[PDB]
Amino acid sequence: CRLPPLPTIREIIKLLRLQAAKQLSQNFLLDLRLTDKIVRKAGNLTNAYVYEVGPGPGGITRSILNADVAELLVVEKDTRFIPGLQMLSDAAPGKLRIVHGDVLTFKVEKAFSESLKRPWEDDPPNVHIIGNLPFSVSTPLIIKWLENISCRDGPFVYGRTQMT
Amino acid sequence: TKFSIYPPIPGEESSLRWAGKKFEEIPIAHIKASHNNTQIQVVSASNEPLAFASCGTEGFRNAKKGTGIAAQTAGIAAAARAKQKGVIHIRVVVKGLGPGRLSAMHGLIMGGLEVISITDNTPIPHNGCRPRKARKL
Amino acid sequence: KNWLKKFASHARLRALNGLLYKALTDLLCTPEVSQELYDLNVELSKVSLTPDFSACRAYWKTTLSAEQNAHMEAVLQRSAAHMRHLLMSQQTLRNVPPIVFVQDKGNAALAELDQLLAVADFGPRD
Amino acid sequence: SRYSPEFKDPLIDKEYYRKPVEELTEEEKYVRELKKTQLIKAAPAGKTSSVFEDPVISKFTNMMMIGGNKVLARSLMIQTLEAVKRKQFEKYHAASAEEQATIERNPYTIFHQALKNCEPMIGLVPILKGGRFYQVPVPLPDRRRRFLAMKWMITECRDKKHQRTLMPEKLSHKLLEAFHNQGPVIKRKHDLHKMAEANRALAHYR
Amino acid sequence: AKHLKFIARTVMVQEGNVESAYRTLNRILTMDGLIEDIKHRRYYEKPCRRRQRESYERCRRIYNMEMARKINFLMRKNRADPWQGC
RNA sequence: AAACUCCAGUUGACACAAAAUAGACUACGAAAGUGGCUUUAACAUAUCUGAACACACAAUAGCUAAGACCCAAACUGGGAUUAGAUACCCCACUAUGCUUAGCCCUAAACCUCAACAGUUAAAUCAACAAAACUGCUCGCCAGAACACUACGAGCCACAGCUUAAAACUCAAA
Ligand SMILES: [K+]
Ligand SMILES: [Mg+2]
Ligand SMILES: [Mg+2]
Ligand SMILES: [Mg+2]
Ligand SMILES: [Mg+2]
Ligand SMILES: [Mg+2]
Ligand SMILES: [Mg+2]
Ligand SMILES: [Mg+2]
Ligand SMILES: [Mg+2]
Repeated sequence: CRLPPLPTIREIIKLLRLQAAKQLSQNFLLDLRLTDKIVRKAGNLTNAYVYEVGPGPGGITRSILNADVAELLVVEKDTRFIPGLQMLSDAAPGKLRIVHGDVLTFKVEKAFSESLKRPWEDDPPNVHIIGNLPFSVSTPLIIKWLENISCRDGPFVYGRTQMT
Repeated sequence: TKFSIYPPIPGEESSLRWAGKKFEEIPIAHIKASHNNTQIQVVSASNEPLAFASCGTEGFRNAKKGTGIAAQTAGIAAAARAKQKGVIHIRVVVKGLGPGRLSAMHGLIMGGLEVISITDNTPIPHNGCRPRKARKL
Repeated sequence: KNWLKKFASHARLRALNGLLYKALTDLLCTPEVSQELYDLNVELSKVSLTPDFSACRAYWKTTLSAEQNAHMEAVLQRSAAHMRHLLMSQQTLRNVPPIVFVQDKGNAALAELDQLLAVADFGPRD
Repeated sequence: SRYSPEFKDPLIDKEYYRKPVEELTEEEKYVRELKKTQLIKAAPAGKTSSVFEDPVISKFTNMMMIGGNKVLARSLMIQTLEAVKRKQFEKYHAASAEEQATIERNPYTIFHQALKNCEPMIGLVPILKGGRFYQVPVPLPDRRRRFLAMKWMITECRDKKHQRTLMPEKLSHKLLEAFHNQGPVIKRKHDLHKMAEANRALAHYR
Repeated sequence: AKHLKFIARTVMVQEGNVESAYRTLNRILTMDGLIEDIKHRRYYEKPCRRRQRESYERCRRIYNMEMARKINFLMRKNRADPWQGC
């Protein structure tokens, strides 16, 4: 699979129209090797359905896509990275579905098909969440998803979905 | 006779009279000049509230309350409401270091009252309560 | 600490500008800086912080007399450091950049244009 | 320039040299001695010590010039002055006894007042800062407005809607119209003084 | 509170010159240190910071006075040159 | 903007809280510390040195019981904020800061100067810091990291505090 190059820091600054390295207000993991390590620690994703959050430049996106996932759902809050993610989608036909919106408010129980819903008592239901998000939003999300597990709704309508 | 900057004392008799009354019988205009608001209350020597006017009572809202013009308007309103009660001479007692510290007195003078003395009564603790922490802006 | 040796040797920016403007006006309202400066009744138009927070430019309204303007300029440059020390000591801002007093003359154009429009002839339907 | 910088402009004023030494102030006296050492440029063709010299009319003749033809320009100027004088005499003869005190017959006074009545006091400056032209008011200098009056008069008289009416006859009529605060030149001044007020808020930018 | 009123921090207006009276009151409060106390008491100053500030102010005063004394002492020499040429 | 409107101004009554100015002073104490007033006790030693462990003390924070609570305030809520907002601004209110009786025993606990005695003549002296030394005594140190670590031992502490290594590795630090 031929993917476009990972954006460099300068391209990120220009895309955000900041013109400086001091008003970035964000930290990016632009090493595909660490991201591949992370996705390796996420388990075996072959023929799996991933729901990724906070892609940004997309190092984690590329690392997951290199693994043989069945379809990768991206949720991005910046419109300014949607062009890069669209180029990635064109590079990988059918394995990338980009969605603009908040991860705190997106409804995943309708995102994937209903044939993946496995009973709670069985193994994890072939769906996985991977995330490298801002630390100011990763804690409300884990609290919300813990509530969802307690109610067995939201992303866990499919069963015992694994998170990384 | 040399003019005395110091006020007269109630005990020692003095020849200073204002419209026939002595110093301790003149009405008192209490000004509270806060950072966002100014409040003027005119009272009699026996502590009878005659007039009251603050920047919020004259229609100014939010940040417009803490300006010189708003304090001047409040002073003018208090001066009119006190002039309608037989007050001409006043003793000004100011409290606080807000923007309306002096604008209130401009308003009072422009409303027709005559200031015969200025007193400051800003609360200065000798280290009582602990102030709040400095803002980290 | 050998003082004899020592002496011998953006949304945030707008809020800081407003805070410093209010603080500087409050400082100028009294003889806290100096009695001489208190006598001149300097009025400030705005406070502008450089994007790197390297200097604070305080724009003070100028008068029509030139000698008064020069005297105000001199005392302001002589008193800027004392204002910085007072601002930092009052904990209005934990670190204040050097203060530079800049003259403001923007209202001059409006004033002259008002003066000329007062005496100008617009003809019918003025 | 074939004149060296040390060369200075000549002063053609004839009564200036006649000022008694008694009146001279010490600074004036000083400049009078200083000018002795300086080199003075040859007086140009044009201004003279004559008593009928009018610098304003000379400048107007220079602005009516086309192709260095000063003879024709001065001919047109004198024809205009004569036409104005004749029209005023014709109007003065046909006037009632009490109207004869308020009819001006001197063409020079009429010319100067007509040019003064058209001088704009405020003007506009094109200034593109935000990518768009912003015409802002500005106080015009005296020289600028004096030039603008003359140029507006000349351009008004060179308009092509006036066909076969010779320039002297057009210019005398326009001067007489401007003498009474009427005509298209005064309207051009008014439309500028109104458009400089309709964009008054733009002074805040500049 | 328990004290007699219109004695402390009170100034009498002369000939209706209210402005001069207000400015004199401001001068009094400034030279008595009340204004600085009020401005400093808005927010709490930590004891170590207060100690450092007081030490810095004291030593700045001492250094400035010494430098001024040196300049005044050496100003006597500043005059026209008596041995000009040599 | 939320909040309050049993709100706000004058006046009167009213702390188990912390102590303007003096203090531009440089004092007391072994150190830590000590800056509102009065009174009672009271600041060892007529050689010096002398302890991680002996004997007594040790800022702030923290923990047991009881109590007080104006103000301040870790956390916890709410208000406002870009496009992953302000952690920073605003409001409310906890532990805590206070008192009584016990613990805990750590600080940039620093003048980063071990205690006593002496000298200013020398070459003054790697550098900087804080002028250079001598006599005598106790404590401590012998490349970096591993390591304010592991184990052993001790402790009102139970993760804590004190003492404190080795293997592998490097040519440096
Ligand atoms: K220290
Ligand atoms: Mg001993
Ligand atoms: Mg030992
Ligand atoms: Mg302790
Ligand atoms: Mg405690
Ligand atoms: Mg509490
Ligand atoms: Mg505390
Ligand atoms: Mg020892
Ligand atoms: Mg240990």
